[PDB]
Amino acid sequence: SDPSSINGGIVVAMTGKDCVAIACDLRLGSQSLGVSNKFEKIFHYGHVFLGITGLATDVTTLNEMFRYKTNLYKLKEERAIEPETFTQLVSSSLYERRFGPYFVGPVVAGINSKSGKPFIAGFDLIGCIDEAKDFIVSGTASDQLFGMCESLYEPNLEPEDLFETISQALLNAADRDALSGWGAVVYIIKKDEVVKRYLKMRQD
Amino acid sequence: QFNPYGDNGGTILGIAGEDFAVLAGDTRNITDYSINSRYEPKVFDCGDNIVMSANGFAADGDALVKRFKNSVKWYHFDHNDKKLSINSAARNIQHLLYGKRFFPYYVHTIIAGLDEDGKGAVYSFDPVGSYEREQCRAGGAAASLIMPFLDNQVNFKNQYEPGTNGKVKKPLKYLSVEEVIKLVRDSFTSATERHIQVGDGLEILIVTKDGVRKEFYELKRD
Amino acid sequence: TSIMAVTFKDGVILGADSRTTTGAYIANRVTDKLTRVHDKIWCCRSGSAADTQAIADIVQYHLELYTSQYGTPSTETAASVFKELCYENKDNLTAGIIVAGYDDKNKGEVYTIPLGGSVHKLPYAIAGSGSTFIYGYCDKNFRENMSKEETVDFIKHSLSQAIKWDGSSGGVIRMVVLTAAGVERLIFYPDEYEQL
Amino acid sequence: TSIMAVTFKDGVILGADSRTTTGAYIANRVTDKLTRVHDKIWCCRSGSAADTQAIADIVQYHLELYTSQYGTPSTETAASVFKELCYENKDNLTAGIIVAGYDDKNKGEVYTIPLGGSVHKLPYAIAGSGSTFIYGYCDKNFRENMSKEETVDFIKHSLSQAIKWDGSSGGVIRMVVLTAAGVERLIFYPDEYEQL
Amino acid sequence: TTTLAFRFQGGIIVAVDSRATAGNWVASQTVKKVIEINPFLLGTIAGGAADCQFWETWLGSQCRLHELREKERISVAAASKILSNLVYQYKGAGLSMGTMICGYTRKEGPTIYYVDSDGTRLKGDIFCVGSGQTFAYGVLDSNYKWDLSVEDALYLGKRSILAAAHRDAYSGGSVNLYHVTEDGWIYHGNHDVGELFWKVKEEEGSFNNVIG
Amino acid sequence: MDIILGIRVQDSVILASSKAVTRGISVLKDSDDKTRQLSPHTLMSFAGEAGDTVQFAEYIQANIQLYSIREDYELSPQAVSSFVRQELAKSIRSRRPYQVNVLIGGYDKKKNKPELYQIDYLGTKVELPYGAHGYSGFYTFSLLDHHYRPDMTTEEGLDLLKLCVQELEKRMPMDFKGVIVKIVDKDGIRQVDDF
Amino acid sequence: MDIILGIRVQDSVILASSKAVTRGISVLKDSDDKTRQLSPHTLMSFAGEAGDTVQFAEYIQANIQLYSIREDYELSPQAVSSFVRQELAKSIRSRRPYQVNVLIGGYDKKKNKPELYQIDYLGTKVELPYGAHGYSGFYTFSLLDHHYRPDMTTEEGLDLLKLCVQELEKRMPMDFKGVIVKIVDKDGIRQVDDF
Amino acid sequence: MTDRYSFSLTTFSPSGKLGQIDYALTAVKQGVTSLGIKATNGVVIATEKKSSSPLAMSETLSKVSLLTPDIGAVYSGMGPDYRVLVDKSRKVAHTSYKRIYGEYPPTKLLVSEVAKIMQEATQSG
Amino acid sequence: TQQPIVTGTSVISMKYDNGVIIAADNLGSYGSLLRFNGVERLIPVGDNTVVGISGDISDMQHIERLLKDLVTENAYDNPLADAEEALEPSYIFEYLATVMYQRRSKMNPLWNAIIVAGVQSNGDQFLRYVNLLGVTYSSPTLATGFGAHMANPLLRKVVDRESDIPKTTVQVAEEAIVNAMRVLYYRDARSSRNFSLAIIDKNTGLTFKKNLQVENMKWDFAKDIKGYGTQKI
Amino acid sequence: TTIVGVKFNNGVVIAADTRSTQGPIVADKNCAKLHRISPKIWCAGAGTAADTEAVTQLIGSNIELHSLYTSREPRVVSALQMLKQHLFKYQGHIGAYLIVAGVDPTGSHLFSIHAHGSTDVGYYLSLGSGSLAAMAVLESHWKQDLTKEEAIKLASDAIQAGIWNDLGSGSNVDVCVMEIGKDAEYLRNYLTPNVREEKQKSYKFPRGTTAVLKESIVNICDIQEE
Ligand SMILES: [Mg+2]
Ligand SMILES: [Mg+2]
Ligand SMILES: [Mg+2]
Ligand SMILES: [Mg+2]
Ligand SMILES: [Mg+2]
Repeated sequence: SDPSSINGGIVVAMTGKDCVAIACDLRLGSQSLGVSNKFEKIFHYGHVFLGITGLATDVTTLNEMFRYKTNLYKLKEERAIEPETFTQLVSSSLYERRFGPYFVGPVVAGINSKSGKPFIAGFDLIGCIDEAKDFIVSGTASDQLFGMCESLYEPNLEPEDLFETISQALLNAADRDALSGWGAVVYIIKKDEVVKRYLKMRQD
Repeated sequence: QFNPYGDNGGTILGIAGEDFAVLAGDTRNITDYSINSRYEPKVFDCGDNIVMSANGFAADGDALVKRFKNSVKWYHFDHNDKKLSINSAARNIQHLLYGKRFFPYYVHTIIAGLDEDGKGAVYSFDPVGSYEREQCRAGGAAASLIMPFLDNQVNFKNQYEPGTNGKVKKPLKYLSVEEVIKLVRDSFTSATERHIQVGDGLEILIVTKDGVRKEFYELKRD
Repeated sequence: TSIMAVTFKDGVILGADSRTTTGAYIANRVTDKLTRVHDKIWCCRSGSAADTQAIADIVQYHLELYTSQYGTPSTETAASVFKELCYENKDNLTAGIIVAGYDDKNKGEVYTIPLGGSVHKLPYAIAGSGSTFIYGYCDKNFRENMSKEETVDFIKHSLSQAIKWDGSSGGVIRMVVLTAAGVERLIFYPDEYEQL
Repeated sequence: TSIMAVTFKDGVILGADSRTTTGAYIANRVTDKLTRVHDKIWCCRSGSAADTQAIADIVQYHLELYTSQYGTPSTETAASVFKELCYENKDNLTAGIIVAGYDDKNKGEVYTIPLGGSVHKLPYAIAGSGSTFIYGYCDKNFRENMSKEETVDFIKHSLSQAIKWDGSSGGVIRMVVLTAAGVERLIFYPDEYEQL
Repeated sequence: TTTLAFRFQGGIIVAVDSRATAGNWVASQTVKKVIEINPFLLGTIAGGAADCQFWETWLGSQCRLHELREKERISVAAASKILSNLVYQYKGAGLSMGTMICGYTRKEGPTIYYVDSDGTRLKGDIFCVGSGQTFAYGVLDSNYKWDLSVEDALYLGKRSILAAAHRDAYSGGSVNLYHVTEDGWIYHGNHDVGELFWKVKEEEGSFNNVIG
Repeated sequence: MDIILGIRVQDSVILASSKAVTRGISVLKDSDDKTRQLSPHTLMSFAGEAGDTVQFAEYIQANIQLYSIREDYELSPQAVSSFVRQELAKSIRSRRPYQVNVLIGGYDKKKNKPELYQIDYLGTKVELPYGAHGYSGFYTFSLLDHHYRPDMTTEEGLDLLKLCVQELEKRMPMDFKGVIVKIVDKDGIRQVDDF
Repeated sequence: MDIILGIRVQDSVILASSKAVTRGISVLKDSDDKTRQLSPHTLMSFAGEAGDTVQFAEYIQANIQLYSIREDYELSPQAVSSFVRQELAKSIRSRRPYQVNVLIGGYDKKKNKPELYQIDYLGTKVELPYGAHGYSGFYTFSLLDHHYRPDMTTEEGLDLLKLCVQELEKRMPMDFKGVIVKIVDKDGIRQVDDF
Repeated sequence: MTDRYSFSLTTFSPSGKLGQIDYALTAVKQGVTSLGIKATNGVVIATEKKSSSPLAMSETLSKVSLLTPDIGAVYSGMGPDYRVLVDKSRKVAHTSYKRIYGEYPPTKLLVSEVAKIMQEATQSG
Repeated sequence: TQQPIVTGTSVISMKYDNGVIIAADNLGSYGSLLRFNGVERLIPVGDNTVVGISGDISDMQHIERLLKDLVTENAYDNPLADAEEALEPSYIFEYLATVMYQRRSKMNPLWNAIIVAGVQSNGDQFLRYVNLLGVTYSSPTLATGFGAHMANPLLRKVVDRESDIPKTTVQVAEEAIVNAMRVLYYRDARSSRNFSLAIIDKNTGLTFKKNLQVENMKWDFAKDIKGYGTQKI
Repeated sequence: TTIVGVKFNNGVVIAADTRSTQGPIVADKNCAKLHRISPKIWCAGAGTAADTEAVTQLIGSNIELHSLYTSREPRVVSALQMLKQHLFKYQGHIGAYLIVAGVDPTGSHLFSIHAHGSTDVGYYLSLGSGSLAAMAVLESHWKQDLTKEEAIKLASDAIQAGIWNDLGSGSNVDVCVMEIGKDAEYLRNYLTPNVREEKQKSYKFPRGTTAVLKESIVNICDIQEE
């Protein structure tokens, strides 16, 4: 019934020292029924990364929409979009459906190519921006993620330390949520290299 | 229409050690967006080296604790001052809760103490009396924020030993009372930051063979 | 319905209109809402006619049995019996009763008992659907220790206005005077009070 | 809310309380419910604050554009514009407006526009939740061709009672006097009117 | 929840998952869904946890009073009917129960009674109850034979819970196994689904869709 | 309609769809083919609300056939599945949404690979080795999880499909009157007339 | 439960009752006997709400067996059917009514006649040559109206019953997993193990 | 009424010239001189304030206009056409950019939008 | 189950160094109608306890009679009824709290919020709350209804925790209470200017103040406020 | 949320807390609730967070265009009128509750706006879930002819009452001061009375704790030359 908890799944994003990290589970379901263990929720447009939780049809639709919009942006601007600018674009796009919204919980993550500043942001379904320094959480285990992130997180973590923190935050949150799990992916993002790691977790 | 139930907020946490047990709970009491009291004790010493808390609707919580304390008193009268073991107390509480199966005590009950072999024990109850011995159990408003953290830091879930890469789990080493209290305090500090109904103060009751000891700690009052 | 009771120097006077409606139809245009529970203890009835009649009849029974054993009851005692019935059966009653009586010791007394079943001793009381429109008038014009003629004019003018604005109220203005002298009934017709 | 407008010898006076509530919370205790749509045409607002402000603003626009083309509008014309908005949009409005104005030809005039969108020209008008409690008082005490001082006392005493009984009404009693002499604002505080 | 029980040559296998949920929130991964009524009788837990715990514990008290009075082991039929008659009195009140009463006696042999809070009482050879029942039934139906060994039967019950634990979101945590013989039930341990899944995947070659 | 299954094997895609059509009290037909050929190497089965199912399927068929003529070229199964998803995603926020779930089985002639796509009425697309809609998966997925291998032959896939249908026929309360099975491979689409 | 049929022929009564027991989503059993022997020459089949059906049937069985012992005498089918009707008529105005429909097939040893009684949960009794409960009659009565004769043999009655079951298996959406057939005659009650 | 001119008023002549554009450029040629110079750390734009009358307050007539906080414009030709273009240029910087990206457009893209408006007046009906 | 008819609004209270203060206005509202202006909602029990009651007035009068009856009953066969075995605030509260919870458990509540303020035998301050649900709690400051939202914030600025109680004098505490009553008069639409205030001190005993009024009110600034935005005149 | 506005001698000040919540969960512990409509016209928002942000950006955008068109500095009455007519049109479905304050050539101004389109004038105002706690403080300490320093003290104290006593409000106090003939000064995190205490333990994991299945480099760069 509730569109934001039909398909399930989670996204979390964290800032570190000269780096950001964004991670998601791989589950797609029809309520109790597990349907897919390969449904990735993190996409990227150039060097800007976007995680999207919520109703899966809207996750897919919005990914296609922001690919559409960032491609035209690049052709006209003659440069790739930045995380700060993209965040405003995500907000504008969600609010234009104010009285018929996409049932999603987007999460922007990336490093500004000019300033080198790590950036993360979150949104509600309607476009309200949450620009936190520390971390952003989203999905059916957001409470669990808030609890994990609040205790595990400390500022200025190195990329390889940040990986462990966000991975453990995601994994243990997903294990306390029926509609999340079935595999996980973690992106470690630096100014000019990105490493993607698939995590091993319980498959129930 | 008259609604006989209410939500008084609050969060409680029971952890069973090797030869000890702790039952912690915040001292804040609320309705809706208002604070009733910054210090309203929620975890109680019920005698016979048993500690108890009934979190949720405070009136039902107080009623249940009162009735259980009364049950301990009458257990002594009827059975020659015999000590009520934690397992016997747990079964007794099931019958108190299930007695109101069709008009439940709207609470999540946790008791803590020592079993008959001297080992740490925590029992967890649902509103209608289903129960189970558990090693670790958070209850109430911020339970969803605390339990995943405890799975990770107490039971070492999803943690493996470096070098092996997912082949060898981190060994389940025993935690001391000082180590548990750190995890309790950090759990409530984190819960206070991210949950509006949690704050003001943290009161911990520690149960050992020597008796029941109390510890109080300040929490953020916003 | 428009009802009131007013204490004055010589005792107390109860006043009421005579309209009873079923929706917009006037079922009875000459209703007597001033009813006797004891010789010099009367009441004004508002709300459910079935409920207030049933209550009044029970009170009259109680005060009759009281008198047989313990002699004449106080106005306070009568109000207490009304309250006990209205309060304990509040879920199944729609009754708004004003109790008025005359002792020689206490003189004129007025008690009002609204829907809840609470009791309020007052110098004067107003109640019924039409009372809303005369709270301002009654508060400005009431004085303590008025004469009989002044109190009759006060009640007449008050209920006249209540009747004028409240469609649920109307007909004749009935009054009952309670003093040491005895019990006097009064009636005032439309042609008299409308021109005031 | 308690609002009223009263015609008298020299013109017309608008009166109002200053309480605005959201449930039982007083959101604004110093509200100005006497609002200007033209130099000597004002109105008293009751009902939805959003609706009555939106209406008043539109009327002020209409009368401003009217004046630019056809000169000063009549009080009747202003009431008509209010009516047209309230009647045509009755399904989406909760507005009870009293329109009051002063011409030299017509002198003081008062029009009331209740929920339905109907128009009623009266010597005086009362409206708002608190008006119920002073229908009796106002009807008994109003006279035509009163002086300025008498009319101010009449409005002050009336709204004093309305405030006393209506929890939705309160604060200060604001008044606006409309005569040939000009526009005069008056204010009366709790310590003044409560002791009346 | 996923619970099953089936009759075979060597008696009865009982297998259950361990997950408890309140909505999407996983309240527990270490819940006991087999009630040890007495040393000879077992009962499964599905629907209302308190209702099953309370009344099957109560059933054990009634079974004890029976064999004290009658100086004889209560039959699985009689035990199951005490429970079904009780819940039938409460019909309409809102009890939630779906259980298998399992036992092995001389006169009956290995017997399983499905008991319901609607008052239903069914004798049968194979039963699955819970939100993941359909998944467990598939593995059971395709692999079940009467002439299964105690070793293979235990594995079949374990593998069937695993099938449900994987697909059903409200099932998982761990698998509890029991083997019911005429001389009493025998516990066959707690098996974490996380560890069991990878073990079964590798050794059996199943779950090729999942990356390991 | 009720049950529609799909399984992608080594070199083909197999779609099984029930034959029953029930209008409340009575079974009006027991030989209904719940599928449409979108292109020579792409087949779409469907299940959902009455009327909507066939109306949608034929609308998609017409559009893919139109594309085939215009470009003189067959769209890849991935391209067709994306087009179908968008129509359903467009549909869900309409005045009256299409209540239709589909499986798209196709053989990509460019990549020489079979492909199975599962799309529900909301526009939820997933590429799978085997799939189902409605309650069908609840009975069959445990068997498919166990026996399935990506290097299965067409004959082995049919045997595993028979086991799934047998489990459905045993444990489902509804009589779906058996299934029509169709195979999609490099040579095109053909029907298994005996099943 | 779902389908229960009855047919009174020349010298016996035949009751056919479905074997399926469904719990919403799954068919938990496919061999359920929806009948109880009330006395040596009286059989009662039943269908309705879960729990109530068996509770009622066994309660009736116990009462008739009690009467048999007390009087050392078997009640006539008419007497049993009247007793059953009264219990259901008493039940319908209770706090929680028995939701049970029954067929009572019996052989009267005094009159040497077979008798079939149809009683619904309201206490609506009717003596019939053939009967059914729920939707079963909608499919079968047209066949029974056509073929039935009061002088039919037991073998002919079974053939007509097979035709009724075949029509049910064709046009009913629900899979009732076949029927258990029992014959009630002068010699008592016996089950037709192959059907 | 209705705008019944739904056809182009600018069209290709046999020689391939777009007459109205050429004539518009001729009007620009008659206009007062304005210029622009780009430096390494800035840009300057300038023009003469040709006062139509000494009684007129030339301060009120602004030939140089702010479009965004970081973009400015100056013109040569018909002043009224410039004034409306500035109004459209200011609005389009918000509607087609700032309200989407939360930041002001870069010079080249705002120029592109202004150019689009001028192109449309060269082809529209 | 019922609905409240004639109602009383906020009751406010706080602890100070030697005792407790409690206050409540004298209004009995009938919905939006300010019906009864002479209702006493502070009811003293003995010389050491004051029970402040808000909510349904008919239920208040019932509770008032229970307490009056409690004093009578305590005096029966009790030579120390005016000494060692006199009624304590803690006894009076626990009795009411039992009744409130029993009544809510029978789905027929006394529709009230009650604050029991008093001083115990040993000089300890007693201040505890109970309501129609039987919910109980204690705090240095306690308030019902609107008081909870507006009075508590102001009273908590004086006594923010337990350690502030010995530092707070009766003059400071009374000043804070009187100011809170003014604030509630400004902002609660179901309040009156007239109120009662009770002080229970361990030295000077019970001081009951009737017919108090809200004074020193700020209204003058209202004259300058005109229109709702653009209006100047 | 707790937001307040306070008039003083030569201007107006607004303040707000910094807690944004998702039901009982705190989403952002340092949210910025003070929004800019124009350089010297600021406002604080409560209710639906997206609506308050969106409606102030829209009106702020139209105010800027209007300012350029008229060659005049924007007025608060213009922002007020444009906000209320917009909110009224949407009949409360845009859940924006605003306190608008600012200075302009006419003088210093303070208004409140409700979601249905009604507006109010005042010397002191408060909005949000902690408005009752804040208004209690304002009603206790406000006076006529406040100085700049007194108004900042009063405003921040009113926010604190909300922070401590209202569960929907918390963390820090933001302030913005708008004085006549001066630049408006935005004081982000004016007060910080809710810093988290140091934790009892560090939860930094040993490297290699997490089990990994696959690794790969993601190609964020464009298609390359040669
Ligand atoms: Mg699972
Ligand atoms: Mg707070
Ligand atoms: Mg009645
Ligand atoms: Mg009349
Ligand atoms: Mg029994």
